[PDB]
Amino acid sequence: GSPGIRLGSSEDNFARFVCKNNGVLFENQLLQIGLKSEFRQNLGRMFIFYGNKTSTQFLNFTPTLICADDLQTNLNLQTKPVDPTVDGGAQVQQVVNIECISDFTEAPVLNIQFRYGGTFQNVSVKLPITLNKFFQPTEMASQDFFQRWKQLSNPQQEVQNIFKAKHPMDTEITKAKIIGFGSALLEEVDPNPANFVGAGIIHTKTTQIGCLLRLEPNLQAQMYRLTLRTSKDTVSQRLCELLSEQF
Amino acid sequence: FSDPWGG
Repeated sequence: GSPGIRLGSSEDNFARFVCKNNGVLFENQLLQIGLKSEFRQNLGRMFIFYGNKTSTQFLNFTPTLICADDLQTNLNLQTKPVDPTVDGGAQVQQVVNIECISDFTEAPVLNIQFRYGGTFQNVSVKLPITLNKFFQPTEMASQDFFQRWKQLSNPQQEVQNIFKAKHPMDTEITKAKIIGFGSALLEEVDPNPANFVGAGIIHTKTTQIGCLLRLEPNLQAQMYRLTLRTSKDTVSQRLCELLSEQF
Repeated sequence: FSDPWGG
């Protein structure tokens, strides 16, 4: 179940890239790995930056993308060559072209292997390409939201999670996290003004999944009740799981 | 544009 201290692992900062696209994903004493990405419809483009923190250059810098078989059927990644020599204090760029074929839950693994000071260096970090990155936000009037909310048919399409807040509850931050996640934040739809409501469409090559979400805070309990209602059970499950970790 | 190193 993914045990052990999450420090010096392949995912120490993964969660920091679910609601935003840029920042430092990884950093040891030799290498800094930064990111930027953009997505549109079921496609994306991610730039990975490799910074050499030393006064010595790296040789045979080889970054490779690894996807389990299951992930390869749902997510198509293509990349261009990367300068294999990185000067000390210098940075090199890698471009990853992304095509989402169908919804996916696993994450690609980025493996970095290079030479430094006459030694072999290897690093593996989970790449933050996640399902919500293919969101198309959909603004809509209150009445339209409720009509759609009430069109869910198979209970497997609704997924609910009542969890403990990992972060101080804060209205603006919460709004910011929902917007960053990808869906539209619909103001004043829930009659309870303390709740948040979102809506968007997840885009993939083979199917477009309509998505609705309700987030309910409980200050006393320091918990939230998050509900995902979408047109595909696996999408509800992955979005709920991803979103729950952000609060 | 946003800084790849700012996050």
